[PDB]
Amino acid sequence: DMKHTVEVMIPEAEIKARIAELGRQITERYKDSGSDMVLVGLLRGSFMFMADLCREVQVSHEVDFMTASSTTRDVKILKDLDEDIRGKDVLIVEDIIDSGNTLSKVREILSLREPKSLAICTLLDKPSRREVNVPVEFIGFSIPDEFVVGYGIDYAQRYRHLPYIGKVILLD
Amino acid sequence: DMKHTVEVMIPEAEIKARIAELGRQITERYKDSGSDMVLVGLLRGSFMFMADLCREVQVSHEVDFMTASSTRDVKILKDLDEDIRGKDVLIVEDIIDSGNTLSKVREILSLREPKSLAICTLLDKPSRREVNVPVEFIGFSIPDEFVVGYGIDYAQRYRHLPYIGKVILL
Amino acid sequence: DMKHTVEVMIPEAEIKARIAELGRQITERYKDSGSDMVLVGLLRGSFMFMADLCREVQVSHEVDFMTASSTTRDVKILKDLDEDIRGKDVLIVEDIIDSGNTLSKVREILSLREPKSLAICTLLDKPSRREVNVPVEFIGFSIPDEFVVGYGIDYAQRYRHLPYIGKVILLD
Amino acid sequence: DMKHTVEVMIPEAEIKARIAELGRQITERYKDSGSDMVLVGLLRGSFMFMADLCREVQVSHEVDFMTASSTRDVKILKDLDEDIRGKDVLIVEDIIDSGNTLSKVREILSLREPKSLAICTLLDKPSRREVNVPVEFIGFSIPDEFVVGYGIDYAQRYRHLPYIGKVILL
Ligand SMILES: O=c1[nH]cnc2c1ncn2CCN(CCO/C=C/P(=O)(O)O)CCP(=O)(O)O
Ligand SMILES: O=c1[nH]cnc2c1ncn2CCN(CCO/C=C/P(=O)(O)O)CCP(=O)(O)O
Ligand SMILES: O=c1[nH]cnc2c1ncn2CCN(CCO/C=C/P(=O)(O)O)CCP(=O)(O)O
Ligand SMILES: O=c1[nH]cnc2c1ncn2CCN(CCO/C=C/P(=O)(O)O)CCP(=O)(O)O
Ligand SMILES: [Mg+2]
Ligand SMILES: [Mg+2]
Ligand SMILES: [Mg+2]
Ligand SMILES: [Mg+2]
Repeated sequence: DMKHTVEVMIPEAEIKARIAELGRQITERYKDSGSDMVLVGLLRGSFMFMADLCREVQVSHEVDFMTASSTTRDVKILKDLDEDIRGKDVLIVEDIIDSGNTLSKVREILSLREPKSLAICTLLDKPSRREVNVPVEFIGFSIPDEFVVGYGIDYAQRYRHLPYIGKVILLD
Repeated sequence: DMKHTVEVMIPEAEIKARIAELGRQITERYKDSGSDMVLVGLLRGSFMFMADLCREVQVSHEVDFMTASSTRDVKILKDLDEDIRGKDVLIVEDIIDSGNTLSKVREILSLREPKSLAICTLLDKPSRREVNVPVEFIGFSIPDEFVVGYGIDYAQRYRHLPYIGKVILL
Repeated sequence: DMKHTVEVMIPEAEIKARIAELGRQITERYKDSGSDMVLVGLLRGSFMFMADLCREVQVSHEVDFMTASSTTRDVKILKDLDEDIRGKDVLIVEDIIDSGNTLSKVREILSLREPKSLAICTLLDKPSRREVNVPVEFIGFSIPDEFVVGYGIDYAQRYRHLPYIGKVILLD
Repeated sequence: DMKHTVEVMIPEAEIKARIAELGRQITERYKDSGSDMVLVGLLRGSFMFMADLCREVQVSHEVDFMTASSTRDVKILKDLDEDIRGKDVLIVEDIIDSGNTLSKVREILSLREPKSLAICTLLDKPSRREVNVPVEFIGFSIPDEFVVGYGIDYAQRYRHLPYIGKVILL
């Protein structure tokens, strides 16, 4: 609840072009696999990324969602997957990777269900804040240490509906 | 699951154009409210529709989701993350049909006393209606066809199609 | 996290005797009903009350649980019922009624599913704190305006395992 | 559901006496820990066992529950309310059997890095074992009988029985 403004960091056209490329890369890697494929989105902030990405993934797959959230608290599952992922190619879809804490644990949890393969695709990556070494196979943008909003990403539950990635700039 | 094929019914160009008009309507309806706004999507089928629609709504709003049980009781597998009391709420569904689940969800959310409560569905099947629930914003009125795509699935398939396709049985 | 002590308000034997009586009353009211019966416990604090009460209810019924919780926030469902309650005699089982806010909303939610009948059984009632008129058909004890612990009821996640109802007394 | 009847296998007197001994064992094991303790019950079948057991544990602990999906994937319908990192955790189940669900639940909880992780089951069926999961505290070892009562159900019936009964088919 602080006075601020929003400046564009990644224009709408830039995102669409990038996701189009991500789609080609993901398609190329999973096109020859004989197993089923699942895209797992991490609610709440990844609904928009998922919607645009899966339309660019030219491979027959399923779409599922799970909801997790963390002083230093445990990563708990508020909403689990609807479908089973055992023996399937699973691609986790996240909006942004900050410290890597949450996504590290989520990958550990899903790995217990023994999928055929397990990979991560995040739209934004903020490497300056990384605290845990987590392998990310697909990254849309590596971004500076700014607090970003838009495209499903929020600031105090605000600005999710923005078609672009903006950065919050404080005043005073 | 049966031997089948899928052909285009509503191209993504026509879906995009229709959602643009929906966004203008919603914006017109809620611009001068003053109260906080929130779009509530019913997972899973409404995630893609939500992503495109909320980008066409030129009004400051929040985005939330809930997952309902899908006769049997409508139970909540995942509730909303935020409150809706005193807010303008627009329920976002992929397809209204029998009216059952959407009628129960509206009743549940009404108990939390929001300022207003409306429903926006991408597809509507007027014929299959069993409960007369009011829908304010409808994308397409379709006959009783087996449709997939744009979040709508058939045995967990075709959710990721950018278009609304019709399933042809063989 | 304040220095305190715990004094007995309702001894273990007093509770057991009271629940035994509650069991007789509940049995008498639902023994002649031709429909199925469900006892719905509100997690987390009502697990112990439920366990002792249902053993005193001499009527063939089911046991289910749901988890709800509320400035002035909405009552949300964190865990819903496993089974359907439509056309069934439903008895809500709660540990304690303070303001009545939560239980008022929960009763409204369950009523939407159109059960044959809907009633509330709480172990403790604190009438001095009531803010909403909610009908409670069965009450174990009406208690003074004390902060109670034990028998599933906690203070900072502590003292749930106490076989008696105690009251927290602050020091200094 | 079939035509049947239920007779007593383990009277509530013997259940109570056994849980008293379990409480002494658990108390002995965890008295000098110093770290926070928490009993985790697997709903629904373990609520009655939890209520009687935790009252017999003379060590300051917390009480939590989780609900797991019950081959198919073990999914979490309801997670724990509190954290278990650095704490002594005792999973409380009504009956260990094939070992499947309890093995997965233990793996999931282990990721949260608790100080210790043990399992306490009221009933054990050694014969039906498919996954060798270590159980530290066992109430009764029983043969492969169809048992109900004390939280254990048969088509959502007999959960409220104070005793362990055997189902006799007709
Ligand atoms: O710049 C930011 N803007 C908004 N949120 C930010 C930002 N950086 C981290 N976060 C929080 C992201 N968190 C959680 C954000 O995802 C959930 C979004 P919401 O459900 O709307 O609160 C994950 C970071 P990590 O994987 O390192 O644990
Ligand atoms: O033609 C169809 N194709 C695919 N699905 C169809 C069709 N008609 C109804 N449905 C499903 C209708 N359902 C869809 C519910 O949407 C939930 C999305 P999901 O979580 O993937 O099952 C609701 C019927 P009502 O709201 O009237 O109670
Ligand atoms: O004396 C008390 N000791 C502990 N808790 C107390 C007490 N009074 C109210 N509460 C809180 C009870 N609340 C919630 C307690 O139930 C849930 C227990 P937990 O899940 O362990 O936090 C309900 C009161 P109302 O129906 O008026 O909304
Ligand atoms: O003889 C039996 N009577 C009734 N139930 C029985 C019996 N054997 C196993 N079960 C069920 C075993 N289940 C019980 C799981 O408990 C969950 C309680 P609920 O939520 O009521 O289904 C687990 C088997 P495992 O842990 O080895 O994977
Ligand atoms: Mg995220
Ligand atoms: Mg739908
Ligand atoms: Mg309560
Ligand atoms: Mg069990």
